Amino acid sequence: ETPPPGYLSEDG
Amino acid sequence: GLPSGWEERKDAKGRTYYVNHNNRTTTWTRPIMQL
Repeated sequence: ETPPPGYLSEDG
Repeated sequence: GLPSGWEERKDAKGRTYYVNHNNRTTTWTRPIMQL
């Protein structure tokens, strides 16, 4: 598993 | 099951993650805030 993207950056 | 207060992104790199604005976190873990 390569980890999570940084926090609160959400392209919707 | 998504808890309102985080945004979620299910990325095709084989990992979905939830970002909590309430704690400032980016995590694989299922949010307990949800209950």
